[PDB]
Amino acid sequence: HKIPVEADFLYAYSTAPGYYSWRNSKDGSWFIQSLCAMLKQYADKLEFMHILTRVNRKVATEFESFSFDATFHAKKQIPCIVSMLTKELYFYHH
Amino acid sequence: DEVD
Amino acid sequence: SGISLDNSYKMDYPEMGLCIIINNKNFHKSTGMTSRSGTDVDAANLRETFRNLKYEVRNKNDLTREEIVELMRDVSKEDHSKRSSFVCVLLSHGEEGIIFGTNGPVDLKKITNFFRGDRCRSLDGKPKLFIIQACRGTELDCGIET
Ligand SMILES: [Cl-]
Ligand SMILES: [Cl-]
Repeated sequence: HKIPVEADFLYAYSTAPGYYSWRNSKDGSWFIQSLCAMLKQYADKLEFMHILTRVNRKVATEFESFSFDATFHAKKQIPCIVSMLTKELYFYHH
Repeated sequence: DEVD
Repeated sequence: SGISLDNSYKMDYPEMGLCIIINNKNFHKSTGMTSRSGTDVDAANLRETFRNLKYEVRNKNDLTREEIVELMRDVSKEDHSKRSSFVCVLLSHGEEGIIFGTNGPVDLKKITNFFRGDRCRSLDGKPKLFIIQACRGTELDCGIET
């Protein structure tokens, strides 16, 4: 008769808990540019969690930081999907 | 590349 | 009718819903936070991407913590009855659990609480999506060779 007040939220975080998140000043952020690409390519095809999993793999494999500062050079990033959804989510219908 |  | 299944959200309401993009690029000098070069590329990409998904996109630039909280409050008090879902994109500095207004921090929980099932009835049972480009701390991932 009741649903939890925290139900049906999804948090698509650009990075894992505790970590920096990377943004390129010319290209945009690693996460947002990968997210838009995968939405463009797969929103008429895949359930949203599977789209976000493609985003995770794109960020994880295709990006690595370049810095003159050894502390910030050659670093990687994994995004972080947090789902309290109770159903599959397709952006298309019928 | 910059951090947020 | 025939057998029915209920495993997928109903996404054929008359409207897909709102897509609120908060694009914080320039921060008050007293905060000491740097400008976020490249974030306008993000905001433009997101606007076009969610436009083609048929979301009603609203872009907001350089909001104070006060303006962020009032914007979320106001949006959560709209009537979403005719809308399938709700999307909010936050582009800013941050740390764990926090995103920054131009003049100081906002608890992410304060933002998302406005859309709680008991506080936004017209989004009950509807997916509420928060997309957050912001730091969650200062750790760096060194990676490992494959
Ligand atoms: Cl920019
Ligand atoms: Cl709900």
